[PDB]
Amino acid sequence: REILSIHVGQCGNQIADSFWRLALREHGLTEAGTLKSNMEVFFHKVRDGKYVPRAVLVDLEPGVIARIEGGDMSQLFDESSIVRKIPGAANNWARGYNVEGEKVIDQIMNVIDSAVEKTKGLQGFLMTHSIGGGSGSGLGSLILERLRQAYPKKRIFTFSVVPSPLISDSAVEPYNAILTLQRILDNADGAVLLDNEALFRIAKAKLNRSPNYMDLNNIIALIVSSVTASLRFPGKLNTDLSEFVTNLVPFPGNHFLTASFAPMQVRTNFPDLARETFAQDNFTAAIDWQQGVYLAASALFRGDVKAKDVDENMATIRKSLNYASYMPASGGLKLGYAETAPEGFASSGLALVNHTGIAAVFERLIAQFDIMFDNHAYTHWYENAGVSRDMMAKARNQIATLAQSYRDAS
Amino acid sequence: VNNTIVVSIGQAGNQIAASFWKTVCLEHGIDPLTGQTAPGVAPRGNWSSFFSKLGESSSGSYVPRAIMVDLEPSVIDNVKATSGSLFNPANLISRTEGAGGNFAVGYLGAGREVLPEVMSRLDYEIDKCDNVGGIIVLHAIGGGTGSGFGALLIESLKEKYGEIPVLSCAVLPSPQVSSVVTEPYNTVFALNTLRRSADACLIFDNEALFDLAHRKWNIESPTVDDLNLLITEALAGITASMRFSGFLTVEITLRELLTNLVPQPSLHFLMCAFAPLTPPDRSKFEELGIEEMIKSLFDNGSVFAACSPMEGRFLSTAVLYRGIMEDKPLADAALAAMREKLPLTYWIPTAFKIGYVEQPGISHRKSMVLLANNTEIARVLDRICHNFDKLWQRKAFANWYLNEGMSEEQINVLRASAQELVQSYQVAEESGA
Amino acid sequence: VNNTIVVSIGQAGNQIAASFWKTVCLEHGIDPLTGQTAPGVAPRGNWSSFFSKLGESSSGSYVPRAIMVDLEPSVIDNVKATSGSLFNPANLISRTEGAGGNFAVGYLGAGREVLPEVMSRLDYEIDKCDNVGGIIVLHAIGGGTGSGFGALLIESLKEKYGEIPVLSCAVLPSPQVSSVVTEPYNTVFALNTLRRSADACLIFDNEALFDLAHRKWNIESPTVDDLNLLITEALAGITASMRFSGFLTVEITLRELLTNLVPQPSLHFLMCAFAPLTPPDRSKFEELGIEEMIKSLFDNGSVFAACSPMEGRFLSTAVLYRGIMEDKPLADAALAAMREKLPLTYWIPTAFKIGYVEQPGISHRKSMVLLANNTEIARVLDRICHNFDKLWQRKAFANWYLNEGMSEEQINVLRASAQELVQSYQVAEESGA
Amino acid sequence: DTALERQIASASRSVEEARRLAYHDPIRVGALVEQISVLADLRQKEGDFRKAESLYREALFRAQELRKQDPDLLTGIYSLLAHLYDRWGRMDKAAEFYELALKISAENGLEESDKVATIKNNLAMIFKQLRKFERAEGYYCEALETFQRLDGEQSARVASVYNNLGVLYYSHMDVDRAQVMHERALAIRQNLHEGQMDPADLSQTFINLGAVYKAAGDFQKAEACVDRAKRIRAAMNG
Ligand SMILES: Nc1nc2c(ncn2[C@@H]2O[C@H](COP(=O)(O)OP(=O)(O)O)[C@@H](O)[C@H]2O)c(=O)[nH]1
Ligand SMILES: Nc1nc2c(ncn2[C@@H]2O[C@H](COP(=O)(O)OP(=O)(O)O)[C@@H](O)[C@H]2O)c(=O)[nH]1
Ligand SMILES: Nc1nc2c(ncn2[C@@H]2O[C@H](COP(=O)(O)OP(=O)(O)O)[C@@H](O)[C@H]2O)c(=O)[nH]1
Repeated sequence: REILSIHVGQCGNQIADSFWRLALREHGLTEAGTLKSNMEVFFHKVRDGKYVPRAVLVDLEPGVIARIEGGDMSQLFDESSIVRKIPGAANNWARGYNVEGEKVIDQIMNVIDSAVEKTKGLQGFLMTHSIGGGSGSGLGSLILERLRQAYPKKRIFTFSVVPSPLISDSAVEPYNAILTLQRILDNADGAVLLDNEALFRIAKAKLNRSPNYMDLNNIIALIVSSVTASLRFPGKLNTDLSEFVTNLVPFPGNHFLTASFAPMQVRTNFPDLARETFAQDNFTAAIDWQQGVYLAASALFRGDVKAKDVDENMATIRKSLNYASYMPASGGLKLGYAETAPEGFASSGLALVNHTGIAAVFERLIAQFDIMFDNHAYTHWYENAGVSRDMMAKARNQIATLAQSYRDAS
Repeated sequence: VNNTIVVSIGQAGNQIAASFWKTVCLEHGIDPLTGQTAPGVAPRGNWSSFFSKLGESSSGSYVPRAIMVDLEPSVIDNVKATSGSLFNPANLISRTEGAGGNFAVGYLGAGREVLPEVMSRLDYEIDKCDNVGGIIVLHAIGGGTGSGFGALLIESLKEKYGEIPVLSCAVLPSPQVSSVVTEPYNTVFALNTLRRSADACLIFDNEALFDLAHRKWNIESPTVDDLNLLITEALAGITASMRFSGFLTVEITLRELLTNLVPQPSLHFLMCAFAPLTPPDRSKFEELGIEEMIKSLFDNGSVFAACSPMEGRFLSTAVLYRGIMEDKPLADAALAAMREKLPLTYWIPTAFKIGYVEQPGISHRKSMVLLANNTEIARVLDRICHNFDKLWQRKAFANWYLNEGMSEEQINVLRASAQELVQSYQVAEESGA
Repeated sequence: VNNTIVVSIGQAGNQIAASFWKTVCLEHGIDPLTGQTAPGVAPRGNWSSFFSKLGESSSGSYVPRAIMVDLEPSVIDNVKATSGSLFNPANLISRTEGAGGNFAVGYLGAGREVLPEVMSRLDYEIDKCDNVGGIIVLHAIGGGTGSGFGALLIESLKEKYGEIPVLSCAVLPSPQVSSVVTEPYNTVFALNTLRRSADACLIFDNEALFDLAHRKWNIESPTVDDLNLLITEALAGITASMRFSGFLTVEITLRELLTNLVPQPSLHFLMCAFAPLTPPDRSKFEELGIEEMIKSLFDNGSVFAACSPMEGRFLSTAVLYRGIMEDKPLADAALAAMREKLPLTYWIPTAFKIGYVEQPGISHRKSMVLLANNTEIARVLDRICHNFDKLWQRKAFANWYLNEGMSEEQINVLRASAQELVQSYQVAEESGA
Repeated sequence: DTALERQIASASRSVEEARRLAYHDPIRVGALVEQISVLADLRQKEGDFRKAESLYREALFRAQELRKQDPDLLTGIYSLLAHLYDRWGRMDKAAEFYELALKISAENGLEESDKVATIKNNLAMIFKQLRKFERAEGYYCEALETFQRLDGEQSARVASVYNNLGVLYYSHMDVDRAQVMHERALAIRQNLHEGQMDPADLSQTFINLGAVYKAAGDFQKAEACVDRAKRIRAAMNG
């Protein structure tokens, strides 16, 4: 039960600066990698003191890791657990998947394979990226293929960051989602879709300070950790990564999860954390609500959360929630616990929610794809770099199926 | 890091690049008159995007990846007097005769003579690069050298390499008065190249660059020392994502910039704008926030172009913030109002490629740069297409183009190839309406 | 915290405030020539009483809550040359013509012109304040601007707001020689305002401020650089309770100061004194203890006033200690001797409002400031009332007051309104005897 | 152990949380008000009106201390105190506090706001109880126009003011105008089926039309209305 991690793209590697500074805090390690709990999950025990993490910092535009391995964290990561190559998967899926992807994918896999042959209980892949760019979404789409083709019986959890519904942040970005959300739907066993519009808002209510993408990622980096902290801080109701596919993914397409965190050393009395965990504004996606009923919610409550309270709290929450008609009365919500909170908090909460609202994220990214693909509106950057319109409309016909697969799941 | 060559053709391109490498060297903490940095200490930012390590003593000169090409000697000899040992003087190529508003001297003539020597120095730069991912050719689209050899060089470089972006940061003819008598000729002869064999042609216009230094930088007579600083601060703004690896710097390569800004292969003429246009007199309590710089980005008299930008359709937009930002959600939400205010083109649902660079500008602390691929940029070239036709119904000047090797059949092709350019936004305006 | 605006009217008020914000910025560890603090570190004390956060980078400038108003341009242009980017230059209002000893130019004239612009900047400051609880107008009671517009502004500010103290820290005419020929006029025209529409008028006198820098700061010729530092160190002493939240700092607001010092609405002309008046030559072994500073507070030649303080009745007294004190019961027991020594006014049983501020002064470690609301302050204004009458039996100067809009009926009211002021201590002297 | 004591504990914690939040960040006053409204409701239900009043006064003091004055917030807070006074049976004070709310809005921009139209309606109702018909009519008409301009004519809030005017006219025996008002209310209320209007309001309109038609001497249409109200009240058992 030792989870490999992949951090592809500038969006993913910037989470890796947030995640491996929170994974070292929750396991109680210093920034160099030595000892200041199941530490075997994230960290490969190289020596008696030093714990090198099981992360590939796979990246094009090698200035992101120059921030990481320049300042304070060069001693932590192993440099045979990385790739840095120019050019930079030029916010272009076909650069990241085909042009500058095939240059690195032999090095990516043989660094993954040199990190999973050191294991001794490999279970998962917390592959962290965005579906927006060209490195996180292009090479992230390529790794998901090659990793499922190499490990077809291991759970591959994709921790994506959706393009914002607010504005673009990249011009060709609705192309890069559907070219990636295809390969997530085909290979990954469950994806957590996160949204920088919700990551702005929830961090805006968190801090008395206007956020930045280091502060946004600490919401993600807890969600990346809280999913896999019933796997390493065991407690009661041990929820491994195999139970986020059997419990939360009803149909073979509906595996795009909307995760919240609460509280947003911070203590919380916990009849209100469950009201904070399943707040509609605390879910980290712009999912639909007035035309949205859930499929399967989760609740990983970590720290000083005793299980008697959820018979009164969570049964009250699930009455307040909206599930599909084919989910039972008090059922439909799995639970879990950890015996150790994150450092800085005293009782946390997570909620992977599989919901029809995430199809509104899909319907946005198809309605943007609908105008933009038929008018060839950035298509020649894919065509002149390997990927034709046949390969791109076929990416739409799965996501248009997937946006229908939640509307079939109501 | 992604290396990038700044080729400087013509007098108008060199005098930008005279001031461009003044800026970029000062931006990296390098002396712009010696090429050497401060003694012992590394240059700030990522120097190797534009520069090269000359001498491994850590105090020696850093030669910029820049070839300065002009057929007149007086322009680069002005640069050699005002750069010292900064440039590589094997790259500072000059000739004697000049071109003089004749496209067919820079293209097929004295520029043909320098082309085995110019390309033998791009090959020197590119082989010296780690992996070069853009070539920023600075010229004008008005003269005989910058529009002549710039049309030659770019067609001699994508023909040779082809897997590299050519951002022709170029200066259009001002419509208020023509600085060359054959200036609506020489544009259309370069609009063959800058449409076909350049991946993007970043325009600038000397009328708008006068107004943005007179009304905005509050001086009486804006000289070409200050036209080549409005352009420079924009060219040192679009290349701050290329040169800086900072806190949360969105590292935008040229290809990474042009995939967001060239929608289909005939729509890559990009305008530009800069914010704040606060004068350098330290207007500290009048320094503009991010909610109001974007209000000053998109004024009609705020782009570096003769056209009126909000009177036509912004097809692809790339707002490159550069500097100290406190407000990320106040960022991009001002653009959310600007998604509603500005004429966009469905034909594209959304297009705002947003760069952040934490390394601030020299003149400004919170600086913003725009790159709007506008449909109005055919309306600049509608003037040039019309001023060509008034000088072709008469069959203007003389034999001057025709005696050098060009033909009347060829000139009518390049007018059509500029007509194919102007209609290519007219295709994209009403279909984008 | 209780914000407080320092409005600076006239040349005499500005040149105090030129030196006042030199002090206060140096007192808070802020550069008095840029407005920015030391980089990264917070300013000492509570900055926001007088200042404002301009730029949220923690190293940017702190604009003081200060509007500098004068009808002559040369005074504020001296300040703009000697402040840099410290003040907000929208608050540094100036005109061309000046007033020139004419009350009826600052009050009803060129000062009437600036009044829509001055009050549009007080409204900028007050809306920027958290909750403003005092306005310290610095002027003179001698000139045409400080005594003219200072009489206009204070009657234009309590008329607008009214729920705010106006401590007019003002400079009386020296009786040794008049610096203006119409100076006993201009006081009495301002003693309309500074009695009626100002909550207190802290006086200063240029004769006593010469003697307290010649005999006490042991220099030959005390310039106005050092008159505006004796005043300053007192104005930066009465405002140390407003600006500092320290160990056992008795935080005295202006209203908290004037409730202790204005007994009834026509007895609010306050003198002041400072201790120690040790020169800045580091007389370290001659630094004065608290038992002997109070012996030097209450000398006849120790107050900043032409009158002799111990020759008349101290009506309300406020001794503001400021600095490192070791001795709290040795404090207040020296004043117990001074309850016996000094002429007090039963009519009041006891009045010594005692401020402590642990944050020491710049020039002094153990500094003491006095504010004695004296009955002798009518004897300063008895001179001004007499010098008015000698210049009204003749009906002095000319039409100069009368042509601007004033009337002979109005001028006789304001002489009576200053006669009502002088008798208001003469009411309070013999009844307080 | 009682259900109400449980609701109070929960509402108190939630208020205490919003108080602390506004200690750390003094700007967050709006959220404190919301939490207070729930706790104040509960204190009213148990009859502790002085506690409820104290909560709203606290909200008010926080709003008053904002460096940027928020008149809309103050308007709302005063209207919550007004409503508190109304439920307490302090009818004069309720009118006084709604009037204060309106005065704050009139002095700033907020003449044509959602809150203001609501306040004018509620104030008109107090004036009806004070037996000041002309003042009641005036405010109801103003609330009516504002809701017309803000929402369509086709809205729940417009129909509610129509209804309230209807009852006003009916109570002063202006039967004709009562009829017009209740019919206009009926017209709107029929066209609005979902959770944007409960059916019990529709039954009130028939009930009110019934009394109006009966007063008009049309006993036929009266019984038809009283019938349709009975059908509605019956049909919400299922
Ligand atoms: N949550 C989060 N989102 C980011 C961060 N950096 C960038 N993004 C977003 O991720 C999206 C994709 O950019 P990215 O994948 O980094 O580009 P690429 O690495 O060149 O493929 C953009 O639309 C950004 O808004 C980050 O640090 N955290
Ligand atoms: N921005 C800018 N434009 C210039 C400058 N000098 C010349 N130009 C413009 O460049 C155009 C052509 O001049 P150029 O190409 O230098 O002529 P050539 O040297 O004969 O090719 C003219 O229309 C001028 O308006 C300059 O220093 N800055
Ligand atoms: N303490 C002090 N008093 C001054 C200074 N300059 C002028 N005064 C006094 O201020 C009085 C009036 O001058 P002022 O109001 O500046 O004239 P205005 O500018 O024409 O209104 C004169 O009697 C001077 O004695 C100074 O720098 N410090």
